[PDB]
Amino acid sequence: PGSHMKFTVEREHLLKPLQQVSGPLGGRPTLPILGNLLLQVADGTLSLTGTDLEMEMVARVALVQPHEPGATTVPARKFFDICRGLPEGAEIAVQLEGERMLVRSGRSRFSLSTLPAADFPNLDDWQSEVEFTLPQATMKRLIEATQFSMAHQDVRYYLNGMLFETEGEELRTVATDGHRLAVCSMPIGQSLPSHSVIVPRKGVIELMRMLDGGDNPLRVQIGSNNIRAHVGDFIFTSKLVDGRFPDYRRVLPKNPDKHLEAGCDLLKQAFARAAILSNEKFRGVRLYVSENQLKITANNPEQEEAEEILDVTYSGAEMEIGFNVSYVLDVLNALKCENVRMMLTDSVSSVQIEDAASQSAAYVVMPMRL
Amino acid sequence: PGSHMKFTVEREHLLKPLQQVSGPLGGRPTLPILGNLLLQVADGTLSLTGTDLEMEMVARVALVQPHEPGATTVPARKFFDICRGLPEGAEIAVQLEGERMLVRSGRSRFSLSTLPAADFPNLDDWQSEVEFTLPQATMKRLIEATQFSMAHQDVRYYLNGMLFETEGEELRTVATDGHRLAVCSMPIGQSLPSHSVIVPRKGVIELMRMLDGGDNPLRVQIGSNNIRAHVGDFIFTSKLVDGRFPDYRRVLPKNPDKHLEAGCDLLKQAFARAAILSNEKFRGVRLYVSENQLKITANNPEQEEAEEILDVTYSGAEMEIGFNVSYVLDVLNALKCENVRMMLTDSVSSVQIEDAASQSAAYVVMPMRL
Amino acid sequence: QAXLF
Amino acid sequence: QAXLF
Repeated sequence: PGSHMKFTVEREHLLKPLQQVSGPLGGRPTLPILGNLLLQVADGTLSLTGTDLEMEMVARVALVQPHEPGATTVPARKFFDICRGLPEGAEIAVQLEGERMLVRSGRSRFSLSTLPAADFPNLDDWQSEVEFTLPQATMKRLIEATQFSMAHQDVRYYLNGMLFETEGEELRTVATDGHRLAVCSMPIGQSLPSHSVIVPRKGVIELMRMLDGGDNPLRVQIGSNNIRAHVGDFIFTSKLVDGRFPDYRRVLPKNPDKHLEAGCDLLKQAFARAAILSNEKFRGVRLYVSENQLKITANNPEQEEAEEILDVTYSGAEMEIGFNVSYVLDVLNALKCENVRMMLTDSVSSVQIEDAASQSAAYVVMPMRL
Repeated sequence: PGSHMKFTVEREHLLKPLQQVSGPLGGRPTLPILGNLLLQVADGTLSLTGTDLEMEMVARVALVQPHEPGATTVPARKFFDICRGLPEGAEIAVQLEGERMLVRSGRSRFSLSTLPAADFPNLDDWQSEVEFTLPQATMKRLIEATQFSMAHQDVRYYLNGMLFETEGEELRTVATDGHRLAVCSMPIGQSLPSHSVIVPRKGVIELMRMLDGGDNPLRVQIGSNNIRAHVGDFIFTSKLVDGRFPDYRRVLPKNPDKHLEAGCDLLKQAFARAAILSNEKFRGVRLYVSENQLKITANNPEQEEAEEILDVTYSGAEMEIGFNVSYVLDVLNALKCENVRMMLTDSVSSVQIEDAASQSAAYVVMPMRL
Repeated sequence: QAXLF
Repeated sequence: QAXLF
């Protein structure tokens, strides 16, 4: 409630908020106002919001100095670049003048176009069904452990995102694209109701962006169709994805009978070298498992060939199996541990990969018929 | 002279040579062999060459271990990636086998396709007319001071490159695109014949890439149609560009009567902020000079406006002049000094910009009619 | 490439 | 934009 919005703020109080709330913006222009940030002044607070219609990011900035309430929207990139370009310590005075938003500091003056705050989209009202609070580092671990396995544009649209699931005292993430799957769970120190929602892939990426890893805790609220995350002075809200996500419990290989264990770095570097001579599009490599040995081979349409032999721990029947080497490298890069375990069955069945020393995360990769 | 090329070399002796000689490669495939490096073994030396037909880069690597002479060509990126992906300290054994080139280290084996060394292009034979040797840091200064002013694809093809000129005891570079010009000269401690050649823009960039700034000196040979630079174990050769390059002596403003001096960083930051609200394509900003003051204004098609006022040193008639702000920022970024001098005449004439404390470099920017 | 489901 | 030559 106010027609003459005005505030004055220190530059260093604005810069990180402006960067954060601009996260959802970018890409194809559609509705003009989506390239703008909503500014609202009231009762000691400046709020800044950016949206792409599917998600929204809000920052709150405490206002010390005399301010007058109101709201407008201004071009996000230009406003950020102006503030960032002012000198360290600058005081930034902002005020609406007619249909222009003025930004003043020193003898620098910028008159920006605006679009009406009344036109700025809102996410529909909704009610929270579960709420819990956890360290940022825990949420970062959960997402980093799994996010590479989300689909991008699968027709199975429930795959273009990440399952967040509460069970007992644990929060779990699951991501799969039909060809590989990642699951990770972490205790969060409170008894939770059971709930399973799919966060869109772009919202996963934005939630990750808001975690600086510091000690401001993450508060999560989940509704039937939305998720909200509060960290520090920021509030992120996203729509959820419809559909029945796959049950990871039924995707984990049943009773794999062949157990190989190898050094993570040695395995990763061998796959990385072999990948060089794999087909650029299909990426297939062949694994041959024999007593205490793994052989990896790759070839390409030019008939070039890579071969790597590694000493490993394996007792069991010999077998051969093909994989997309990118999927294997993605898992090994996410494990970052000393020894890996691969659990195999046969050449046409998935394999489970995990840290030999931890069960918090598990990975499943479906083979290729080479 | 040898049909069975073979060598064994330490990985860390190969990596920087392979990176360097791959410089000219990339972009549109034409003749297949241009994506390959030429390897030649003879008499204690492995030579590696990459070319794009206009330039070539050669590295020499001393061979300690038994080797057998010969030559082949292999895919540059794949070979580099294989060597880089092997472990630190690895010994790399390479040998031609029929039409394949084998790379072995540990229990890693890579069979690469080849193309015949006989098919690898050569630059035509030529004779050097002038030669001189100078510190790498001097050449780096000369190029960095001017390279941003080269044209890219001007129909005046002599502009798509950099003039290198010897005069007295100095080496000079000049670059211009018809809209702005940069010139820099440095003493090099020897009496030189007078010579003026145009190095193609891509060759300028490659020569810069080969300068690590260390203390291996740069030896330059100039012929009528080629230039060659020797640094350490590398030899770069480029064709020259035909045409009469402009004479910078006639481009420097004659007797500019208005002399402004300002802080370099303050001026740069003011132009950088004003640029935000300049036309995205045409980039025009207006400068108004008055007693001890500079005002910079920018507007755009949306009628947004930036204005910056700066205290400066200026006594003289008031005037207004328009510039492409990118051209001004490029100069200020290259000067990196405390105080700048602008030398003006009128609104339709070029301005000269230099460090207030050094005359080794000078910049000329032609205005815009706003 | 095979699928998990 | 004007030209130098």
